Amino acid sequence: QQVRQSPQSLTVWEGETAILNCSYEDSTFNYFPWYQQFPGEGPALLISIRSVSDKKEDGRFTIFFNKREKKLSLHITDSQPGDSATYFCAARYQGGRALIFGTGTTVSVSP
Amino acid sequence: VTLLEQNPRWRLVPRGQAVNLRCILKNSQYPWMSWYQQDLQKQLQWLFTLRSPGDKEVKSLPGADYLATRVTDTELRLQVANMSQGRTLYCTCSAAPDWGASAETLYFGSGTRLTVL
Amino acid sequence: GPHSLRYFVTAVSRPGLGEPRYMEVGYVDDTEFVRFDSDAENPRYEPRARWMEQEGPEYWERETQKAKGNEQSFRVDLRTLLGYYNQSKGGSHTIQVISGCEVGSDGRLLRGYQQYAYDGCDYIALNEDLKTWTAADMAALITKHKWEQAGEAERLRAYLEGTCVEWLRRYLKNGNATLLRTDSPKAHVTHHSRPEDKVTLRCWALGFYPADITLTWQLNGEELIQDMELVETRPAGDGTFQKWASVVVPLGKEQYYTCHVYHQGLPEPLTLRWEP
Amino acid sequence: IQKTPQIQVYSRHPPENGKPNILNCYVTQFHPPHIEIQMLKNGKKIPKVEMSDMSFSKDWSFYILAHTEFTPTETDTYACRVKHDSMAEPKTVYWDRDM
Amino acid sequence: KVITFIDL
Ligand SMILES: *[C@@H]1O[C@H](CO)[C@@H](O[C@@H]2O[C@H](CO)[C@@H](O[C@@H]3O[C@H](CO[C@H]4O[C@H](CO)[C@@H](O)[C@H](O)[C@@H]4O[C@@H]4O[C@H](CO)[C@@H](O[C@@H]5O[C@H](CO)[C@H](O)[C@H](O[C@]6(C(=O)O)C[C@H](O)[C@@H](NC(C)=O)[C@H]([C@H](O)[C@H](O)CO)O6)[C@H]5O)[C@H](O)[C@H]4NC(C)=O)[C@@H](O)[C@H](O[C@@H]4O[C@H](CO)[C@@H](O)[C@H](O)[C@@H]4O)[C@@H]3O)[C@H](O)[C@H]2NC(C)=O)[C@H](O)[C@H]1NC(C)=O
Ligand SMILES: *[C@@H]1O[C@H](CO)[C@@H](O)[C@H](O)[C@H]1NC(C)=O
Repeated sequence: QQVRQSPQSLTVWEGETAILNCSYEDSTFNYFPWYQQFPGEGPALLISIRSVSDKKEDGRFTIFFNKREKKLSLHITDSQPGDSATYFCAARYQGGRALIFGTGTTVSVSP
Repeated sequence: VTLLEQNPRWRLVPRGQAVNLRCILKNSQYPWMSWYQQDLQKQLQWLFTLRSPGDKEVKSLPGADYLATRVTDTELRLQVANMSQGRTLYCTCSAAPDWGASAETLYFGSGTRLTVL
Repeated sequence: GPHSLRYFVTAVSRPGLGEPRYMEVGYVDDTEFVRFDSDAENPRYEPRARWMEQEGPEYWERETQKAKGNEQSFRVDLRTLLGYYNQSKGGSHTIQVISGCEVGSDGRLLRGYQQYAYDGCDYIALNEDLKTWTAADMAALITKHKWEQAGEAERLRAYLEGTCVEWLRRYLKNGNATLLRTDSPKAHVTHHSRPEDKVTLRCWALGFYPADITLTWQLNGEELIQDMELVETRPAGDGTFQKWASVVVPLGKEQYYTCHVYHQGLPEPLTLRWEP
Repeated sequence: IQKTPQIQVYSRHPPENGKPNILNCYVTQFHPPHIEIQMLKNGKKIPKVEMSDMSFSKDWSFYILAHTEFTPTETDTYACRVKHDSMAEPKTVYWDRDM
Repeated sequence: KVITFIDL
């Protein structure tokens, strides 16, 4: 209930831009990491952003942060056969013991 | 990778019995040890974060009852009883509660997959 | 002007007398605004300034939870150092920290603090580059090396630029009114008779705030830098401070001397004289 | 490194026989933090003594402020006795109406 | 808000 993303499923043609949303309710959350999970092994960090920023770019991924609206999004620009996996949006607050995870968004990029 | 050593990697559980997972901390610079579970529909969820020996906490959830204990400065234990359904458990370690190990964020291994019966 | 958020942490080990004593105390621009003491029952994070009561019940649960973690952290630290210095497990020792930030009026981060001290002496602190550490002795090199491994500096830098700077802004927003209060000093001179043909002239400054003040005696144009007695500013115990400067002078010749009180809250420095 | 404690015994307001005041005892510059602080009236220990919460300063030395209500008279004597590891033996400081 | 402290 603290973090929740959408849509839970998404398909896109290779070379195309996939777009995953995410939103949260604790305005105290200062860190938002995005994890990429391939069926088989644990979640692995893909890209993260600090509440003090509003844009984070690395390779083909981009986090958009709107501290005002408590909403972020990841843009998988120029998708690909491989970028296909489940994507979690997490968040936490300074001094907090837990890392809150969004409900995940499975992505399939078909050539 | 390789701060923890969690075993086994896959496991079967007779629905009447409980299981006992164990996590061995390799590097001690990251004392804080936790337990996360990913249920069958893929939802990750923090269970515990223990720091010192003697610490024990019980938390119950849809699908499993838990008992985590910090046995020593390198061994974090988790026993899962009444496990009604499947879940995959992950052990992590960090410098401080709100930070990764030597990195800003928490690192997840292959975890231990638990399939009923 | 500049402002700062700093925390004074203490962990003192008491042999046999139970676990160690742990405290955290926050200051906004040198004013205590919060405090966590592991001794009072229901050890919790308490506000120390009426303006902090605007914090949700969630702020204090969280801060208390975090403090209890830090506490476990220092019980370890205490034992560890007993190791580095090779000191029997029987003693009573002290670990202190000063963590915080100071940001100018331009919003820029002037200074970020992370200093540790063992048993009253410097141990290890973060340099001004917020990138490297300075070890006080051979022991502190062990810590320095571990912290460089783990990238503790990057961790602190992240804290200083996010959480520290961000909540300093908030605390200031809620505290503005209260923090900038300024009570000007009320001053007077008292006459006391010393042995033979001599007397002591004492200049008193009372009920002022902030504590910063300067008192000087003048023998016609010049300042008695030499023979002037003066106490360390002390609290009245009600929010204000006191202080006085006294000078020994020739009986009857008291009029040759004048007291001067310089305080930021005064529209202009005060001029004082012994009034019969 | 144990710094020698500084003591100041004074009153909240200018003293006046008969007129109730607050007698303060300001101890500073000490380490370790454990310290025994007493306030006396004509040689006996005053029971009603409130101490500030301990605090330390920039140079790691602690400081504490003890106090207690009192109403000065011409004859009564008041002092603050401090016990601290750094000192061979106790230190007493009498309240001086002029200081 | 006080930072969280690691180990010496
Ligand atoms: C993932 O998230 C995204 C973003 O939230 C979702 O996409 C949005 O979904 C909404 C909800 O359905 C869409 O709104 C619908 O719009 C239609 C009409 O379409 C619009 O375009 C036509 C073009 O011709 C135009 O004519 C219409 O007027 C519509 O314009 C829309 O106008 C909106 C307000 O006037 C405006 O919405 C936002 O308002 C907020 C105010 O709080 C901010 O100003 C937003 O600003 C930005 C920003 O932060 O800078 C603008 C950025 O460009 C944008 N980034 C991106 C991705 O481009 C950001 C981000 O979205 C946020 O930061 C994320 O947190 O927002 C401002 O966008 C829209 O911008 C604008 N549409 C566009 C795209 O230009 C309407 O018919 C319909 O409303 C009905 O109106 C009736 C009126 O009587 C009313 O009675 C009835 O009840 C209906 O409400 C509806 O609002 C929206 O178009 C769409 N936007 C985008 C960018 O796609 C996805 O659905 C999510 N996906 C999933 C899987 O969930
Ligand atoms: C298992 O479930 C039973 C209820 O069926 C409960 O009474 C028991 O305490 C549980 N065991 C534990 C400790 O998890």
